[PDB]
Amino acid sequence: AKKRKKKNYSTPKKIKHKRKKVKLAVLKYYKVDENGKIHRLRRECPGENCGAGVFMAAHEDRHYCGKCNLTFVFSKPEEK
Amino acid sequence: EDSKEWVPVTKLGRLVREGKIKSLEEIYLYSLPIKEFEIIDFFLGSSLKDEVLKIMPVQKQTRAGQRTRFKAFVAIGDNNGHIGLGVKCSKEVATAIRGAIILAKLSVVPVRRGYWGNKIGKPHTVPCKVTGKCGSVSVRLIPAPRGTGIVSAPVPKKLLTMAGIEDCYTSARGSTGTLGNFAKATYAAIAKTYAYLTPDLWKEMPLGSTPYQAYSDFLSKPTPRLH
RNA sequence: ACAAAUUGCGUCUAGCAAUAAUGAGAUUGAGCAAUAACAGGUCUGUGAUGCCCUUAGAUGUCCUGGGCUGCACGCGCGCUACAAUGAAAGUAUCAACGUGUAUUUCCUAGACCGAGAGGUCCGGGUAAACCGCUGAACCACUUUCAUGCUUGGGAUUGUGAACUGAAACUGUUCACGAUGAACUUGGAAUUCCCAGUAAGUGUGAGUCAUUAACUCGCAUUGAUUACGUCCCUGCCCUUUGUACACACC
RNA sequence: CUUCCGGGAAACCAAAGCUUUUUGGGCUCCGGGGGAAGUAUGGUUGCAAAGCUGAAACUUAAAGGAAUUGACGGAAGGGCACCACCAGGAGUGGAGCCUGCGGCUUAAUUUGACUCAACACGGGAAAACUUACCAGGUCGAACAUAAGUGUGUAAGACAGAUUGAUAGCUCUUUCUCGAAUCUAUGGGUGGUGGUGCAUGGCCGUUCUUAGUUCGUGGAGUGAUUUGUCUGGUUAAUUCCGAUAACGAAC
Repeated sequence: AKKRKKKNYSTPKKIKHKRKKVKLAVLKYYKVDENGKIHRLRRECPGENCGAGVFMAAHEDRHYCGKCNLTFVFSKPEEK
Repeated sequence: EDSKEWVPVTKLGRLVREGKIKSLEEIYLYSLPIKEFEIIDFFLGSSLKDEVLKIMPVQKQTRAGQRTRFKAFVAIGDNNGHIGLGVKCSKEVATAIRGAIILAKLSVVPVRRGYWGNKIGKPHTVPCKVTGKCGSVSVRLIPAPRGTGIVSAPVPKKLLTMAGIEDCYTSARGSTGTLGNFAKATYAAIAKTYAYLTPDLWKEMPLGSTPYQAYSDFLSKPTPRLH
């Protein structure tokens, strides 16, 4: 609460949220098949630049890895 | 620590540093010019207390705009029979009172204390009645018997508690708020007590040694003899 | 001028004289500045600061804008004028103070291209050494003009061409061919200054992505007039007056 | 006139002295803070004007005396300088234009500064930046406490909304390095926010000046003077020289 002289209380209501957290639970969702095969929910990164520990996203027809949310876009883009 | 032994400047203070006079009233005996306070630091100084009475500021109107200088009073008195009065203006209050206590020491004069009505036991008050006027205040000192202390205003009671006058009656006319004229009025009344020919002082003296005669050799020598 | 410099001696001392010199009739301007002060100015120069105020919702802060430039008007510093001593064309051909790029785009030589604006290509230079012998301007010399708001004067508005940069719009500035207004020496009032001075006349530097139209310095051309006095606004503790405090507002 | 070697608050006074220290030659008239007020009213005198007598209610803290220091501020006498003239010279004030300040207006036209000593000033030649102002935005910053526990407390982009730009600043849906436990709470932090009339600093003018001071004396009760001047001369408180300390000091 400042003090001024001429123009007070424009007030754009200052609504800035921190994080809604209405989605995106940490992956307790998982399943293993007994003796001994494992199923990897959010199957990992095929990008060889990382160790495939990202739990790549399930989305619409564009998915991405976890070390970089914008990049590694699942389209797929072909290089030739 | 002295730390500086005083230089004999005049011929009088030459002799007290050389010890040829050992009695303070000898210069009072011939009414000498006592113009070094370093004289009376020899004879007295033991039992010589300074009291100030006022540090009355005073001002002058320069063109921008005022200027204050300080007429500090101080009053020294050996507690039996010598009194002084000091007044000087300077730019600091310290450099008044460090130098006012000089100017009181130079004018230290002897008091005559006389018996009031019955000569028994170390006379106390005043031999006669004395008025000292310094500008429209005039304090009129009067004897009193033993045991009635100094009745006055609180200021010249301090002029008499340090003078050795024990039991005195006073009465002061005029503008008794002007402290300069109320200290000096009593100072010119206390010092008077040895200037009034009471009939006790008729048989005279052998009338002189005049110590520039008595010690004409040490002032004839130019060699500054020590000690 | 490093002054016994002689000069009918001023209160024996500070009698101008210009006379003596022949680099020198001060080579001669600056800086420097006491005591006491002002409610001068600066909290917006500062991590100088009391206190006051504010702080996730900033007055702080970074961004995109805007503005600080806007206008019937008033006022000051200052620019080119109002022209024949001039405006043009030509020719001749004199400076000085300075400044110039290695953690920032400087000084620019040279060629070259372009009405220009500029642009290209290749150097110099950390500078008595290169820009640079910076070969500055006004002025000098023949002509065109024929005083006619003219060819004096360039505000004014279109247009394109440009530069610098992310970005140009009461505009960043700059080029051309148009556009030629006020303005003809300026009322009462009023500023500045005594020798290389006044004024005319350029240039450098300062700020500066580009922007002087201002401020500091520099040189050039070079006068008139006083060499006095206290009417004028003046100012300095001499005397005297007062009924004046915060002092004749 | 000279002086007290008398008095006085002093200016002064041969009386304004001998009014001494609680003083005494007789005698009379008069004063008691300032106003109100020589008014009001009564008596009395005058042709009248007026004269003599003469209050108070009320108001008020000063009013007054003498002297010092402030105006080489409208008074003499001096002595300077072109921010003084004079003898001029060039100027602006006229004209257009650049600015500066106002006023106007505007969302704001940020502001400090207003005689010399505010005004092409604040080095204040600003498209943004500056920037302080105006609109939109935007960022966050400390700790002990504390409550999720590490079943994600966070933090980031796509994507369509919001945009001025992708500000995942916010978000429809997505994965994610997760811990500084991202706290309401200490409260420090910044500030071109306020007061230069709370200050430091510097700077400005007072003042182009020639002017100040100190110890030691005599001058005065004292404020304060003297030194720091009569004259001559100087750019000069610079010097002779009267030389009332100087050897002084700026």
